[PDB]
Amino acid sequence: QCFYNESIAFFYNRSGKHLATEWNTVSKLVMGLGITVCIFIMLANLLVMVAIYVNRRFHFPIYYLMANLAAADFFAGLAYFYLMFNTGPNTRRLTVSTWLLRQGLIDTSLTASVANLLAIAIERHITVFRMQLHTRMSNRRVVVVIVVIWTMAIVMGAIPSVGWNCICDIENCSNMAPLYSDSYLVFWAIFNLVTFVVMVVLYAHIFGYVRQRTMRMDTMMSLLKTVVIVLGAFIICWTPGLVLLLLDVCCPQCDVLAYEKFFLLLAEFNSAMNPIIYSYRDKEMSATFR
Amino acid sequence: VQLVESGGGLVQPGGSRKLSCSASGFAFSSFGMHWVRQAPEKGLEWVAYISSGSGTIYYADTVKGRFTISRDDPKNTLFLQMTSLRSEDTAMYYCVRSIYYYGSSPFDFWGQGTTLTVSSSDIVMTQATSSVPVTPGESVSISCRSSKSLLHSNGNTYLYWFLQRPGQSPQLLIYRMSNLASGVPDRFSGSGSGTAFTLTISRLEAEDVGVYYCMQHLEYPLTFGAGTKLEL
Amino acid sequence: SIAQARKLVEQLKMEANIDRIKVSKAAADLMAYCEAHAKEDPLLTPVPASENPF
Amino acid sequence: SAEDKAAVERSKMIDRNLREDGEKAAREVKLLLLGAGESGKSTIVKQMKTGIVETHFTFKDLHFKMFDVGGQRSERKKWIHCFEGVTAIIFCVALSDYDLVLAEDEEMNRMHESMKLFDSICNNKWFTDTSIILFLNKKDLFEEKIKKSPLTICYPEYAGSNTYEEAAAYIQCQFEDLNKRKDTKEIYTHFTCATDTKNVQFVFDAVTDVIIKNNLKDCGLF
Amino acid sequence: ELDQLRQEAEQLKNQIRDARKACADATLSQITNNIDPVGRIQMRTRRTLRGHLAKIYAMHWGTDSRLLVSASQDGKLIIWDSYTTNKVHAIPLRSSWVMTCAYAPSGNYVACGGLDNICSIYNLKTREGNVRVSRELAGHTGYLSCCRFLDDNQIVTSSGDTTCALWDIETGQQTTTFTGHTGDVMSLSLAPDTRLFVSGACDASAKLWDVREGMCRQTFTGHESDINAICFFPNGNAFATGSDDATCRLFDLRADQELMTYSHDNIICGITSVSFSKSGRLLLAGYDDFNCNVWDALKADRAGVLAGHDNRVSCLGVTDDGMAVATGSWDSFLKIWN
Ligand SMILES: CCCCCCc1ccccc1CCCCC(=O)N[C@H](CO)COP(=O)(O)O
Repeated sequence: QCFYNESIAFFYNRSGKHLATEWNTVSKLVMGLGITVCIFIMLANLLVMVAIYVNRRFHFPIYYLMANLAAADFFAGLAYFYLMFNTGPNTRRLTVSTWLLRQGLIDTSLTASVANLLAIAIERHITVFRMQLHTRMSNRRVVVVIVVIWTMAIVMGAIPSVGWNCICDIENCSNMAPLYSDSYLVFWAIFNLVTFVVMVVLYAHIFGYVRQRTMRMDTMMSLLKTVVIVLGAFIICWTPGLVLLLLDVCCPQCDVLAYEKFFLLLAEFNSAMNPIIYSYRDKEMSATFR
Repeated sequence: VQLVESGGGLVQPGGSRKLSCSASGFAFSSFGMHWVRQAPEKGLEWVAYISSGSGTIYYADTVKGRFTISRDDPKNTLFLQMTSLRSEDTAMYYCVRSIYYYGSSPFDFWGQGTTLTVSSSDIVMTQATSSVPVTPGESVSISCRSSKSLLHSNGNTYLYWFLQRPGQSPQLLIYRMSNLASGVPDRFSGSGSGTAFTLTISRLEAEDVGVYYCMQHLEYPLTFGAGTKLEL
Repeated sequence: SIAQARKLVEQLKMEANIDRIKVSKAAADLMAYCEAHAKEDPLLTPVPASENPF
Repeated sequence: SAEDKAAVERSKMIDRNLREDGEKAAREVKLLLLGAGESGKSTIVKQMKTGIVETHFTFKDLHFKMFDVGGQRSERKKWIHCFEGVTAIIFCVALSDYDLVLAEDEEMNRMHESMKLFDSICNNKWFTDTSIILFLNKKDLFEEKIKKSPLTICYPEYAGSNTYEEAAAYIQCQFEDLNKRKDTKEIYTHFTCATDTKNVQFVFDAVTDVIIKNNLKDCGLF
Repeated sequence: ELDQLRQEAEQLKNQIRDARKACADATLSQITNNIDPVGRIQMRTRRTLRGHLAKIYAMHWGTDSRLLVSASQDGKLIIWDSYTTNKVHAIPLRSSWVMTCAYAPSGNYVACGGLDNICSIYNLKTREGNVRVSRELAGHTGYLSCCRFLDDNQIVTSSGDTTCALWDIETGQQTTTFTGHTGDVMSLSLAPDTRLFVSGACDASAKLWDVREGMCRQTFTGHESDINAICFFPNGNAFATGSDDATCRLFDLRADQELMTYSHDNIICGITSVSFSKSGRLLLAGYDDFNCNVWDALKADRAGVLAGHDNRVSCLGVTDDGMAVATGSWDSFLKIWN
């Protein structure tokens, strides 16, 4: 049952939200911060993609997923950059379709980031667990999953833009994103979480298997340091978004819009950090940087 | 290196019978096999084909969707499953082996075939010579004509030749124009281009008298020609 | 080691007892054969893609 | 073309067999064995279960292939590079060679020569990364030899008792002083244990270690 | 006495060296001073053959200039079709340690050998359509380094036992044995007329042999280290050697001297393979630099480079008609350059 009649003016008035007709002390600070982060992400994935493509040695499936993650995060830097130049009073320039565009970019870009992480993880598990030595592999399953990632990233960023949103129950949807439905927010976030538990089982199994068998007979330092820091980046930059959303969709007495403007910046900081989590250890590739 | 087939005999129309050809004495797993039938009074006619490892299965127009062909590599056997035989399927069913690689000789060895008597865009190769009289020690030429340029882009004229002595299986003579098969004397030779082909015998004997056939292999379904019997 | 030395000395004596031609004339012969078959050489003069099997 | 198409069917059926067998073969474990004639490589191979002799044995679902290249008697410079990339280099030296000397040279200790071979192999440019298992055989025999005879005979600088423990120790570290690539290669020395034949289990364990360390490369730990 | 023969023997080296100077009238570099250069030789990878799962040591073209053979440590011998890049045969070897190949001039046979001290001969045209091994020539005591068919029955092999041999495949016995090399023999090349063949050994010398008599006619020195590859000039009146001194040298058989050295200051790795052009104007040499150089064989000027391989270029052969040059390498890939 829908009232698609409205503009953004009606939808802010339909929400509790305030347009911020005017730029502000706080707003100037926060505008600067969003654009600054975007610049860091885009520039860094620039280096990653440059290096991952220029070297013949970085021409193996793992580096393929590495370049893909660089690309996904570049897409995220862009989605966040588009969200900026659209905030403060500028938001008053928006319409329903265009706002769904801004938010659609965000949804897909971040799902892409999440998935690229899951991919790298899965690959390392498979590689470690085999009991052959070399088994030199092609980039078939890497490009299969590169397209699974992008296809599903687009279909996830498109589901609210196709069927699932509160044009049909305005009152019955988000407070912050005035039109995405509580149902949509829940769905996006479950997706993220199941990908994350998968990540956790695998990497743990890796550290355990190596340690048990071989040590039974020091590199353990670097192995443990890497596995552990990988899981943390995801949690400390996703828990924000997702718990913020759980709160909007469950709770009264939860002033959740207050730390909205920073939590988003954190989910983007995730994409900011990915190139360096995966290449601080690729010191060789990192140095290649000139 | 013998090939023998089993089955055939007398079948009422509409019955489904199976032909099994037990390969023995060669690497059967790496040979593309065919089936070729010869009507009691007429020439040869291609029906089926399987590639190496059952990767590619083709059929003729008259048997499409009616015949099922299968191979059992471990047992070195070849199978043909026939469904709802018509009165126009009375023929001797030879089994042919062929291997395709650069410079190979396909259709080099032919089975003895089985007799089957049911109770009751295609290239056409034309040779209008039949029951030609010839004497031993003379030179005889057999001419063939095609309806299509068999000369492929790479320069291979995929035209073959065969010789069927009376009461024997067909025997390859020339696997491509200006080429000579294995175990055949130097007397046989073939020169031709595009749609015109000839087979020249310098001096013959009582051993090589019989009917000759022409086949193209440019594209399926490997249409044959009419017979060309040497009279003596 | 006496046998190895005896087999050795007749080897060079056979090697020294051969007709040797001047490098002057032999130099010309290598020059003559390269220029005589120069225009049959695919690698020296590159051939258009129409006559290039690769 | 009809012909060309069937052709390339073979070419792919070739390639299927290649990869397939390449992966059956890549799964096997390749140890290169070297040593002196009396190293007891012969006696080792007996314990474990012309030209280049190849030996096959399995242990705990792992297949081992051992390339005894003992007899080549040619320039090692030209054919050693063929074995580059064997999983590890089993090297056998007999501890009983400290008081001997080759019947060919005048008084160059067999043991001093054993080192030189090891020296050239552990420092071989083709095995910069390869681990070296060093089997020191003939331990018991060394025990008896030492019990009566001095060790100073071979190592003039040797500060230590003729106690088997101390004696061997010097040697072990003496062999381990040959390598210049100190944490580039790992030398897992074992003393030959005649009866238990855990000579092979030591190997099992040695192999895994090198494999495991290598896997930490393939696992994308970088 | 030993010293009588030795003081005698060192004299016999003098008349050989004395006569060679007297015949050194003028250097080929002086005679070819006014020849117009060959120009930049830009040769591109036309075809790339994939399917080896280990390092390649040996390859040999066919006399029809279309088919070729390759062997690797994966224990596979593959006959390629260079035009269509498709595999014609994949021969499993009894011994994974293969260091040489030969494709018979008739193309009925292929031969391979290595550390197993045996030259195995495989029959290609076989009624039962499965390359079968015909004969195993086991008379050497060292690794086989090279082998070259004369006919379908005569094959000459060079081994690590410092000896070359001429075989009779039907009987499987050495018809003739060539001795006189003081180092491990690395490669041999047959003359165009198949009456003579030169061999290169690890003792930094090349010897000209006679296939009928079985005696060495001449010996050439001049290199500083192992000779790893050797090939005749097309006319059979010259040949070139590739050594670990990173120099290629063109020797003459009639003048019995050295003519050129193809050395460049930049190049410090050892030559693995050498081969000529149909006109004898280009000398292609496969170095350990991972790349392959093309030398002007009458100017000694490096005109052209073929850099396409990850690892060292093990083998390098040109076709009879000279329409292509194929290089193998330890990176498991054959590349056809034209
Ligand atoms: C659409 C949901 C996808 C999934 C969650 C994304 C997410 C994550 C972590 C913090 C926030 C979000 C979106 C929140 C709304 C989008 C926005 O931009 N809000 C800001 C907050 O100050 C106002 O933007 P604007 O009204 O000034 O344009």
